[PDB]
Amino acid sequence: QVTLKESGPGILKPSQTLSLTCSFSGFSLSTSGMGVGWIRQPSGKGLEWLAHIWWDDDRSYNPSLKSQLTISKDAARNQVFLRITSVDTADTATYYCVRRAHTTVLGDWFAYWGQGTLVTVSAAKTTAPSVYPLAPVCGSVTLGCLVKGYFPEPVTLTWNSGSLSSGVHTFPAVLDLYTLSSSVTVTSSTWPSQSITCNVAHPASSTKVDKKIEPRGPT
Amino acid sequence: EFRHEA
Amino acid sequence: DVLMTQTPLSLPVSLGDQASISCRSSQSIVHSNGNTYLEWYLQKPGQSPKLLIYKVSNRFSGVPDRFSGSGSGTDFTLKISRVEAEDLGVYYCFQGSHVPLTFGAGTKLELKRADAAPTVSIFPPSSEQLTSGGASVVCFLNNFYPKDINVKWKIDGSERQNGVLNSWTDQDSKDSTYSMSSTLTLTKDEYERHNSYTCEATHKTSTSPIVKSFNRNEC
Repeated sequence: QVTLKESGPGILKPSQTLSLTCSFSGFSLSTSGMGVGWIRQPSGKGLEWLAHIWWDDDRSYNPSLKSQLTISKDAARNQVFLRITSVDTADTATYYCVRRAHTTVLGDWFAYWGQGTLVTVSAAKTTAPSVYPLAPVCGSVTLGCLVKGYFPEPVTLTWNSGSLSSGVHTFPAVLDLYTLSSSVTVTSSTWPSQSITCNVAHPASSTKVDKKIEPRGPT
Repeated sequence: EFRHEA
Repeated sequence: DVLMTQTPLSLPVSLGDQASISCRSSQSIVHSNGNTYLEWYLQKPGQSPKLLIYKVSNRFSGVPDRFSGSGSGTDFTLKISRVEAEDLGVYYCFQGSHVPLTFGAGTKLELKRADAAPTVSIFPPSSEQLTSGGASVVCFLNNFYPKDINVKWKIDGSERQNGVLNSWTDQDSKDSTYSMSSTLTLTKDEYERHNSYTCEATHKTSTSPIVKSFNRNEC
C-alpha cells in the first residue's frame, strides 16, 4: 500500500524556521521517474503549491517562496523534508505531502496525499480567554457568549453543560489571538425565568468558566 | 516548464 | 503565473441536478510534450483533496461515470450529470504544465434551498468587559439563504470599518442555511464617547436594510 505521513511542530513563532517531515512507503524515491512534493492550504483558503523534488535530486520551487524554501530527501529512509525560513502568520496552513511522477506509467498526477499536518504561526504566549455574557437589549429571545482573546485553539462551548443544543450556532474562531462567539435561541417564555448558562473551557490554560446570562435591569 | 515525459 | 479562474465560485444545486464548473487558464496548458496537464480535485469538509480528473477528461480509478471533463487550450469544464450527496464539497482545477503549479480558487458545490431572511440580534458590551476596560458590540445574523449578505456597523450614524471581525458557519446540514457573527471591538473610551450602535444587514430577502440598534446610555 502507498501511504504518506507528515509530521510538523504544530506551533512556532514568526522569524523561526519550519521543519516538516514526510514519510512514505509503497514506493521508493530511488525509482527513476518518481517524485514527492508539498502543497499547503491556509485556513479556509485555496491550495498553494510549494515544492517538488525528483528521484535524481532535481528540484522545482514556487518563485514567491523560493528564497524561503528548501526541499530535501533521504531515499534510504523513505523521507522528504521541507524547510521554510522566516515564517510569519501568513504561513499558518495545513501542509500536505503528495506523490507525483513525471512518467505516465508511474502516475503523473496528485493521486496520493497524506492526512496533512497543521502548522500555526503565532507570536502569542498561552492566554486564557475572557468569557463575556451577552444579554438581549431593552424592550423567541436570543442569547450569546463572547469568548475573547485566547491562544491556542481549542475552546469547548456548551449551553447548560450541553443541556441545550437546539438553536445553537457556534462560530469558528478568528485571530495574535483568537476570538469566538455563540448564539442560542430559546422560546420567549423560557428565559429569563429558567436559568441559561454559558460553559466555556480552554484546556491549554486550565480555564473553565460558567457565565449565567443575566437579564438587564433598570440599574 | 515543469518536468514531464512523453 | 498561470491563473485558474473558476466560474462560479458558489454553485447551489439540488441532488439529481446537472452541474457545470468552468475553468479557464490565463495561458495555454498544452505542455510542449503534447499533453494538457489539467486536473480536477475534490476536497470534502476537513479532508485531503482527492483526484477526480486528469489530462482534461481521464477519470481517476474509482471515480463514478457521472463525472466528466472537457475542453482544450485555456478553456475547460467539469460536468456532473446527477449530483449525488457525497459529491458536495470544494472543487479545484489544477494545471501541472507550467512553473509554478497553480490551482483555481475553488468552487463550492452547495445545497440549494428556498430564500430565508436573517434573524438579527445585537448585544452591547457585558458589564464584565467594561469592568475590565474593553468594549465589544456583537451582532448575529442567523439562518439566512443565500449566503451573500452585506453587514454594516454604524456609530451615531457614521460607518465603522475599523476593528470588525466576521465569522461564518458552514451550510447547516439540517436546514441548509448559513449564519454569521459580527463583532465591533472598540476601546472603553471610544464606546463611552458614543451612544447609538447599529448593526445593519442587506440581503436578497428584504428590499431595505435590516436594522438592529440600541443606545448605550439606556442599557
